[PDB]
Amino acid sequence: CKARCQAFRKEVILRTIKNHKDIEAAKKAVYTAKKNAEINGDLYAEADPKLIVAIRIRGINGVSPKIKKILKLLRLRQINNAVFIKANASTIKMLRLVDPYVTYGYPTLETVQKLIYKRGALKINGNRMPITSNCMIKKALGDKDVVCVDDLVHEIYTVGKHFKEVNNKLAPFKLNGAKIAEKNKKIHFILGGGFGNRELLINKLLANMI
Amino acid sequence: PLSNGRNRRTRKLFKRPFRGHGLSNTSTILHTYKVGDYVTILCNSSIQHGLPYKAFHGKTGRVWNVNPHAIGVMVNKKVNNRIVVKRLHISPEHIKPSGCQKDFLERKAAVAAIRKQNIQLKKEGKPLLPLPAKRLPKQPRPAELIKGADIKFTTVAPLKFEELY
Amino acid sequence: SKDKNRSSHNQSHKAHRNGFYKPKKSAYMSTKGMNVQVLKNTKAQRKFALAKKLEAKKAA
Amino acid sequence: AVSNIHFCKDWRSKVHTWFKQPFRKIRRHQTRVEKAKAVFPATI
Amino acid sequence: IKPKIVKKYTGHFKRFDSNRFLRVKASWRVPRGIDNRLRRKFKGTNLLPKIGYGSAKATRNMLPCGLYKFPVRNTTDLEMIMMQNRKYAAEISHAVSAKKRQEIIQRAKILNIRVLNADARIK
Amino acid sequence: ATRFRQTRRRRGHVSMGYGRIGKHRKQRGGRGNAGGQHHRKTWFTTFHPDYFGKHGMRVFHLKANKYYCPSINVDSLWSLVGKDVQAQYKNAKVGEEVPVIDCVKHGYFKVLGKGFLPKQPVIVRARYFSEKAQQKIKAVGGACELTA
Amino acid sequence: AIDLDRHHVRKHVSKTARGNNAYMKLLVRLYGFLARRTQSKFAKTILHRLCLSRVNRPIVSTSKLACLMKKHPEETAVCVNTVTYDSRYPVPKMNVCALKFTKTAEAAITKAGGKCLRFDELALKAPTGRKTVLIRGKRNVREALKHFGKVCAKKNPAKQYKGKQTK
RNA sequence: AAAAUGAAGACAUUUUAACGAGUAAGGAAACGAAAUGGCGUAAGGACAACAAAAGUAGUAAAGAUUUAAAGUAAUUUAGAU
RNA sequence: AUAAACAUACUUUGAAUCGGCCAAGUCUGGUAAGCAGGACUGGCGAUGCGGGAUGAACCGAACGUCGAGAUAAAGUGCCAAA
RNA sequence: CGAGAAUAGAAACUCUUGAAGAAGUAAAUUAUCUACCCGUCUUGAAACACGGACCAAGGAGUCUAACAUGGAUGCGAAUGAGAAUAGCAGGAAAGCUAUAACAUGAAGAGAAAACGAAAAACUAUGAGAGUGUAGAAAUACAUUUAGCAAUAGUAUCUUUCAA
Repeated sequence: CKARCQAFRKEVILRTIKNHKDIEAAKKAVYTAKKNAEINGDLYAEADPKLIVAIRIRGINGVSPKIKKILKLLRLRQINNAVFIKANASTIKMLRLVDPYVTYGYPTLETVQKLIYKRGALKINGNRMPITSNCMIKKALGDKDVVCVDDLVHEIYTVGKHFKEVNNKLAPFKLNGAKIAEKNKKIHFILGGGFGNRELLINKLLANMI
Repeated sequence: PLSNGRNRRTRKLFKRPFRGHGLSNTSTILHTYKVGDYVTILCNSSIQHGLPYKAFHGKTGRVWNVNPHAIGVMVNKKVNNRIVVKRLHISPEHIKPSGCQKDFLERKAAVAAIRKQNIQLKKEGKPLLPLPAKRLPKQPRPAELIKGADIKFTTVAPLKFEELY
Repeated sequence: SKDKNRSSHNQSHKAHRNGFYKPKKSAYMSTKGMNVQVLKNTKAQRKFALAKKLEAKKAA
Repeated sequence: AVSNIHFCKDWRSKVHTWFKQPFRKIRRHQTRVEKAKAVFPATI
Repeated sequence: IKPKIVKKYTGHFKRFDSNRFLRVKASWRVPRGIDNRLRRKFKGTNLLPKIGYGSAKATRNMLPCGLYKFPVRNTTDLEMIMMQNRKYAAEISHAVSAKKRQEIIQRAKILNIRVLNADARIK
Repeated sequence: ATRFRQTRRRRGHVSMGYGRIGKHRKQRGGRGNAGGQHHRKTWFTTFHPDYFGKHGMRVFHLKANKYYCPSINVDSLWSLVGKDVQAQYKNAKVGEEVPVIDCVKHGYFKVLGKGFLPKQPVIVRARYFSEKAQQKIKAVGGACELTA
Repeated sequence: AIDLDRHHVRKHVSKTARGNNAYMKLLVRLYGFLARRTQSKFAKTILHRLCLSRVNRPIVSTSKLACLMKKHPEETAVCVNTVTYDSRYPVPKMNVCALKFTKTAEAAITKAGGKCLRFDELALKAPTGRKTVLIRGKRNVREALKHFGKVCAKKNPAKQYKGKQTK
């Protein structure tokens, strides 16, 4: 009857063990290679980031026709809507044409977790259903070998082979409000503004926005 | 305010290329266009008979029908809010073989070369080859070491102003 | 009482409400005006295949 | 469809309502009934 | 048992410009004028009846007593709600005389039905 | 049903469904088919191109009773007499009785050839016959009479 | 606010038997419960076609059923529409199931040995649909379709509603 | 919108999700899971104490002045004079 | 690469409208205009709300009825919440 | 130390006010905040633009004739025959019956004489229906069969100088 629930939990525990290995083992090799390069006098070139988290900053009134379409393809159709974007030569260029309406950086694992645990949602049968179990995630994403929520958080973080399928399934998060800028949101973050690339300083803004 | 002439505003659109006057080549009248080829229309002002409309200059079309002295070419023309199908008949002097599928037709050959090996490896039992990797935009570069034996440094600072007069 | 002679203001955002109506794939397959020699070979074979097809149908 | 309607002339004075039709049927039927009575080969 | 009847607006939606003129009655008619101060929803005067004001479905058309209204004209109408005396309350119509009212009022006591007009047309 | 019209739902609207910028003035381009060649030319061109002109000769007193000639195709000849009578004579041949489908009685003069007749001999009696109608009747094994 | 491509309006697909035909309101109830429970695409197809207007339920003459069921001996043709009679060509033996059989089409089918089922008897006999040949008659034969468009056009003209000074 | 249930319950059913500004203009009536929902005036055909006296009315009709209740609203109901 | 099943393709019938005006890291005639005439885009028209004391267009931001919170433009001597 | 798992465990409370009027609602006044004249032409009116002193009653997309699209209905190669007109019971501006001229349609083109349709069709995609395997629940996969509607192109046929 319900003896398969007991066995299912063990598989989720097994997957959480293995999922945390890839994240921790890849973190150790980055730090180990940083120590060996300092001792030998060599230089180290840190790898480029693979994930970009973009937040819509402005409203919907007064958007140029082409920029309006790029935001729709990024699923930033509302103010204070954060999504996870793959970084390559295309989306980086797309995220640059619409800069006055987005602020984006790179998320740490402590930020991917909070967004998905607190503001997570899935599109099942066309309804944006908030995440409340793993049997809901397994039913929607069973064929993508994503049966739990630490399989969903891991795939987003490391940008796996099934990232696009996972990414579109997650609905764009609806976030709170928080102080975006020092001067205002009409100038680049370089000049102490609101939009533009914030790199690892986006985690500070997402902490007050979740 | 302009006029309604057929070839209006053609001081620089129909002007021949610099030091390109006179006769065209001999491969212009010798290339073989078969039905289904992608060719580019390029109006040639040296040959007036049959000059295509100036709005089709540079558009890319599909050869649909090859007539003894003219090559049928169909292109998409834009109207108020709909796209229509235009069916011209351009002499070979006014069109050029488009190489839009230059990249694509070399990917097909690479895949066909691999698939030819997979029908031999499978027959003889060897493990078949994997298909070529797909094209992706410029991916984020990984982390790579830099030796400290062939390195050199140049300090970078804002430059002191030097007057230009 | 003069007036504004012409203005393209808003005439391009209007055309993108109902987007550019592309032509259907049946519009690219018309065989009107094709080579008269090619259209006589295609007709001369379609008649030949049809005659042998209908005869086989009648036989059974 | 191009209209062909002949109402440009006066028509409200050229109407003929058929309200007497229910009573015409009775009036004629009460003539044949009162004609066969006189001599039957009259209505024959 | 009675659920709290919650009202989202306890006032009346009076017609615009009915506090100045007498030919304009106090029954609501939405203004269609181009320069109207109210149909544009100017600040200070932006009161129009919008479907969001509608009260809760569970407690809609419910009297403060907690019972819906059911009008009766004779003693035989009372039998239509003799099974639902906890949901419906009789209310004798305003045309029923002062003799037929004592038949309905007394019968409503036998079937134990609350009557909202128990002191109407008394001697 | 004047409670179903648009006037009963358009009460309270000042313009009454006819616009403020352009009101509902009396005439909107003449009375009837006025302006057929001046300002409604884009109508009698788009929707009635051959409206304006002359074509064909004039028949001063046309006699429409001499152009009257109803036609029945061969496939519908057997339905004049019925489907019971058709089956009854389905095995007849030359020498034995076969029904005469007198078309003129039913109001069909001409007999045209369209579709297929059942494989039974049949007699057809009608005023006018089509060239391919006679072949269809005769190929089945029948006869083609004439009347009047 | 949110920027959407277009706002949510009514979907232009019907889901009930129109009008007040208290017998068509039952088949939709009957076939709207067989499609939901069995989840068979035949019942969804039958339910969907029962909720179409009159102009979208064209008639199927008995000579169309004859030439469509020539190579289907033991099958039950299922056409959700009226079934008229083709008085020019014979009617072989076949089992049919339609919304309405014309008097001469009903007498002709049962005379040759066939059957004329209604749509209730078909659901009882083959609810999921096992030996049925779904049929629907032609839709472009309507005369109103000719006049659509502009007659002046160069590719496909219309047919010029007749009127004054026609020629 | 999608699922569930569905001969009569009732509030135009139950669950989930997204959405809701707007002049000109459109959304006729009926359509059980309803192809928008309703209020009001007058007239006509029916229904209105179902055990053979069957809607209300000289134990005070329609109307008028107010007071309270229901409905977001058009408006309805009731008390008193 | 990214987005797309209340997606996509439409068909029939029909209403309103074709007096427009403003902004500009733009242009033409003009000495110049809150002048006249244009190209790309956003708005006012059709539009309220918070801010510029007031303002059709500027900045924020577009609205079912509400309660609690972090916000945007912009401010924190008093009128005036800080 | 200890997740899973096996076995045992624990939640029914207190005070104040109200038929001497609790909670809620309504009316009048005060107090902080908020509030330019309605209808209309207009790019733009609160406008130094026009009508409006107040109240009551009346007051403006209606009727017939012709065509067309669509929603509901009957019948369907027929439909209508409440075309005149003729009968029936009942006394009737209502109801019923009239194998019936004719209207639209079943055949199309041609100015007109003169004519008047199958190769018992072809091709492509296409709606369904079974079977087995599996995730093992819905559902996905593999295979046999079917070709409706629709779109495009085809052969063949009637009429036209021309399709």
